[PDB]
Amino acid sequence: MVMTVRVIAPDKTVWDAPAEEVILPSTTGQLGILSNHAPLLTALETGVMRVRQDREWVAIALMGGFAEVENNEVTILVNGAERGDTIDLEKAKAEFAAAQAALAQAEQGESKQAKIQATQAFRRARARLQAAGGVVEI
Amino acid sequence: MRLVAAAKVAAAQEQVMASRPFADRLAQVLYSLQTRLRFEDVDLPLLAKRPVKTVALLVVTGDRGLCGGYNTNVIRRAKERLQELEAEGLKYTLVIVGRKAAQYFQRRDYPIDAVYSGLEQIPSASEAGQIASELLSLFLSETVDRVELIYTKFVSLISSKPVVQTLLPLDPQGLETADDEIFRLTTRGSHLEVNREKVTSTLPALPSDMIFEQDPLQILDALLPLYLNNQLLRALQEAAASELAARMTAMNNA
Repeated sequence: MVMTVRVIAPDKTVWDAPAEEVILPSTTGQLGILSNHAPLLTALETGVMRVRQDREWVAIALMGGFAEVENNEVTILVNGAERGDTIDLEKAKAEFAAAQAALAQAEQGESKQAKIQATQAFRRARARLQAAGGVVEI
Repeated sequence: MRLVAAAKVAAAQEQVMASRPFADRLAQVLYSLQTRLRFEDVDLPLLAKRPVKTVALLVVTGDRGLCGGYNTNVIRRAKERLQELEAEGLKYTLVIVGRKAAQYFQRRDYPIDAVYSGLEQIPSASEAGQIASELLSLFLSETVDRVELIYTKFVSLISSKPVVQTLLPLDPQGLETADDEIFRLTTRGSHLEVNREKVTSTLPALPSDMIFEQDPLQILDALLPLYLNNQLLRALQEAAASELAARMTAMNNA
C-alpha cells in the first residue's frame, strides 16, 4: 500500500515522501504508477508529475530527466523540479502566453539559437502552468 | 576575526554531499544503458563531433573581490586560451560568469554571448542550469562546435589553479566512467585543503527484468542533459571551493 517517491535534482533531493500513486510525465505519455509495479525505466519530458499520498493530489513541475520504479521505490532524476504550490497560477498563465508569443516570433526568425532559447523557455513555462493549474492539455 | 569561515566551509561541504545521489543514479542508469548500447557508436546531438571552426568559452569568476589573484588568474588563462584559438584561425564567443570579468573582456572588444552574476559561494543547480541552457543553445544550433570552460580548481591537496576543460560535445568515455571521484573539503590550519577519494557506488545494478518504457537510445538521450548539468555544477562547486580557499588566504595574509 506504499511507495516511496523521491525527486532528485543536481544539487539536492527536492521531494521525498510516501505516496499511494504517482503520475509521471514520460516522453510517451502520462504513466500511472501504483504500488507493486514491475521494475521500469522511462524518460521524462519537461512537464508535470503528480503525487497522491493519501486522497489528495500534489503537482510538481519537472524539467526533464528519467524515472526508475523498482520494489516500490520511485526515483526521479531531473535537471530541476518546482512544487506547484509555489507557482502563481495567474502569473504562470501570463508567462506561458508570453513565452508562446516569443516562441512564435523566434520561429518567424532566422536564428536557430533564438529558436532553441525560446523553445527552452516555452517548455519551462508550460510545465510550470500544468503544475500551477493541474491540466496537462494546454 | 571569526570562526564562521568554517561555517561556509561546512555549508559548501553540505551542498557537495547533497549532489552525490544525483551522480550515483546517473552512473547506475548509464551502466545499465551500456548493456544495450555501444556508447561510441551513438549518434545524438549532444555527442556530435563537428570539425571545430568556432568555440564557446565559459569563463568562471567571482564578483566578491578579495581573493588575491583568483579572478586575475582565471582571466589571464582565458585570454591565453583565446589567443591560442585565434592563432589557429578558430572563432570564439565568451559566456562569462562574473560581471567585473565581463567588463574586462567587453572593454577589450571580445565577443560576448551572455553574462551572469559572479560565482556564488554555494552554486545553485538553477544557476548551473541557466548557464547550461545557454551553452546548449550555442552548441545545438551549431553556432559553435565545441564548448570549453575555464575555472579554478584544487589540483593538489593545498593548491588550485585555472584549468581548461571541454564540456560539449559530451565524451562517450566520460559517460562510461561512473561518478567515481568524490571530494571532501576541510579547513585544517588557517588554510583550506581538499581530499579526493574513490568510492565504490553504493547501489546495485538495475534488474535484468526491468522494462524500458522507450528504446534505450531515447532514454540515453533524455539522460544526456542531466549529465551535462551534473558536470557543470561540479565544476562550479570546485570553483567555489577554490574561491573560499583564496579568500581565506587573503584574510590571513592581512
